[PDB]
Amino acid sequence: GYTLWNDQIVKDEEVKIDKEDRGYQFGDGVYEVVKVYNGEMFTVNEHIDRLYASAEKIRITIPYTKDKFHQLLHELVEKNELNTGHIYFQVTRGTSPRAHQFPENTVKPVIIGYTKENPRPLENLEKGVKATFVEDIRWLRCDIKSLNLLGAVLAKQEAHEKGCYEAILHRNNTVTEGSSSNVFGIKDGILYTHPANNMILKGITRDVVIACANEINMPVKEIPFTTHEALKMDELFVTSTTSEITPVIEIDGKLIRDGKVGEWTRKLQKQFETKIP
Amino acid sequence: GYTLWNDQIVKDEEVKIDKEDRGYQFGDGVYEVVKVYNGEMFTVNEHIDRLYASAEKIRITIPYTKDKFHQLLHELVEKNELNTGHIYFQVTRGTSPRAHQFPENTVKPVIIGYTKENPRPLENLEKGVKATFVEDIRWLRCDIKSLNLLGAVLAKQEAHEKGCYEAILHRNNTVTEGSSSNVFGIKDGILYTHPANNMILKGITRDVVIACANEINMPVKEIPFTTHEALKMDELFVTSTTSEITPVIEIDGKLIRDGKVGEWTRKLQKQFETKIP
Ligand SMILES: Cc1ncc(COP(=O)(O)O)c(CNC2CONC2=O)c1O
Ligand SMILES: Cc1ncc(COP(=O)(O)O)c(CNC2CONC2=O)c1O
Repeated sequence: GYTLWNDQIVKDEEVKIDKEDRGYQFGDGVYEVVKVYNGEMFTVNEHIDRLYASAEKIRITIPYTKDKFHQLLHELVEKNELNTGHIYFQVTRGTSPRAHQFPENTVKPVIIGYTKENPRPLENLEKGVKATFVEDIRWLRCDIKSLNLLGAVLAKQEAHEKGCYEAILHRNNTVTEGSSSNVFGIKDGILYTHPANNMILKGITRDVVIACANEINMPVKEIPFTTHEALKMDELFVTSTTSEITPVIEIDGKLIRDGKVGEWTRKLQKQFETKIP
Repeated sequence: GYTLWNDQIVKDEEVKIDKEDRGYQFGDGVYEVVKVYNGEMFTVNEHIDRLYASAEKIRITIPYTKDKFHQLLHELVEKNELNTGHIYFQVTRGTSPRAHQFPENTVKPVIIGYTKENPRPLENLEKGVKATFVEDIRWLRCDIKSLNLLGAVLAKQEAHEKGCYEAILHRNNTVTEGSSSNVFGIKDGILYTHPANNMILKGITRDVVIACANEINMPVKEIPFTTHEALKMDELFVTSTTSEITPVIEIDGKLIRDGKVGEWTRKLQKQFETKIP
C-alpha cells in the first residue's frame, strides 16, 4: 500500500528509517490512531488536536498546519482505499547525531502514517471480555501520548498470557486505565471514571462516552475507585479508538455482578452508535 | 563508515530500518555504550553481560552467544579504524505488524551498532561541572537499560537550557541518579550512593568506582540521600561510560563546599586511570 512520509505519499517499499531517528533511539515522539468507518474518519479533528497537544508538551514543532495535516490524512485514506479500519500516524523529533538533549532547531521532524483494514470487534461488544489487574509501573506523564510504551506492552502481554483481553492498571490499588484503553464503572446508574490528570491518557472515546452519558441524563462522577471497589461494581467497561465500548464481565476469575452486560452499558453503546458515520 | 546490522558489518548506506520495528513504535528494546581507548575496548564483557540481562528482563532472546557479539564489536572497531570514542549498540524485539503484545516467536530481533570518535572530556574532568535538580518522573523499572528514554531527554534538556551539564534526578526528595549518569556523594571520607534497585541503573562505571574505593581503603555505604543532604556533602560527582568520573561543583547556584574538585574525587580519578587501556 502507500505510506505518508512527511508530506509525500509513497509506496511502502520506498520508506526507510535512519538509525539515528530520535523515535528509534529515545522513543522521542508522539502518535495517534483514528478509526475509519466506511471511508469516513471518526472524530478526526479531536485526534489532530491531541496530536498537536502531545507534540507541544514535549516541545516538538510540527511543520505543517492542522489543515494541511488533515488534507494529508484524507489523501492517505483515498489512495489506500480504506473502508473500515484505522490510520496510524506518528511524529518524532527527527534525525540527528545521538545526544539526549534537543538537536539544533533545523532537524525537521519525521512524520510516518499508514492504514490497516480492521472490522469492528462486534463479538467483544456483544458478549463482553475478561480482564486482569496489573500494577501500573509507567512514568508520571501518561497525559502525553508518546512512543514510550514499554510499560503498556508488558502489561498487555501479561494479560494475553492469562487468556484475558485487557490489563486494568492500578497504582497502590487505585484503578487508572487499561494498557490501551480507559476504564469506566457503573454503580446504581452512576458512571465513575478516573479524572483526567497526568495519571491517564485523556482518551477521545472516553470523552465521547461522557458526552453520551450527559445526553441520556446519566450522572457522571470523575472520581477514582479501587480494584476492590471495581469488583463491587454493577457494570464495568473499557474504551479506546479500536475497542469502542467493550464490556468487562469478569476480572481474574471473579464475575462482575452476574457476568452479563449491564442495563446502562447497553444504553451508552446505543447512544454511541448514533455518532458513528 | 560501517554499521553492525544483525550479524553482518555492512556499509551504513546499506542499513534499512522498518517503520513497524518495535523499537520505533514502542521503544521496545535495550542498549549499551562501550568506550574505546586507542583501539582497545574498556570493560567489554561487563557491558555485554548487562545487555543480555536487560533484554532478559523484557523477554527478548538475543540469537547469538556472548562470544559472537564480542568478536563482532571487535570487527566493528577494526573496520571503522576507531582510536578513542565509543560503540553504541541496541537490540529491539523486531519488526511485526503493530500490536502491543509480543509478536510470534518467529520474528528475529534487530541489532544495530556503530562507532563515533569522541575524545575524553578533559576540561570537565579537571575543572568540574554545574548540575541542576529535576524531579524524577520516569517509569519504575529504571534497572532496565531500555529505549524508553523520553524522561531522560526532557531532564537533560532542562539542564542544558539552564547552562548546566547534568540533571540530578530525585524521586520524592531522594536523589536517584542523573539523566545519563550515576550520582555519588562524599562526606567524612565515606562514599555514598543510591542502592541498585528498580529505581536506578546499576552503572558499569559505578561498579568500577566502587572497586576503586575498596582498593584505596575507602568505606562505601549504599544508602540513599535526599536533596538537602546532597547540598551538605563535601564532594559530589557523576559517573558514566563517557563522562568517566566528572566532578559536580555546583547545583542550582549552590556551591558544593568551596566549589573546587575535592580530595577523594581526585584519588578516585587517579585509581580509575590505572584501569584504562
Ligand atoms: C494508555 C491508553 N489509554 C487510553 C487510550 C484510549 O484513547 P482513545 O480513546 O483516544 O483511543 C489508549 C489508546 N491507545 C491506542 C489506540 O490504538 N493503539 C494505541 O496505542 C491508550 O494507549
Ligand atoms: C540513567 C543512567 N544511569 C546511569 C548511567 C551510567 O551507566 P554506565 O556507567 O554503565 O555508562 C547511564 C549511562 N547512559 C548512557 C551512556 O552514554 N549514553 C547513554 O545513554 C544512564 O543512562
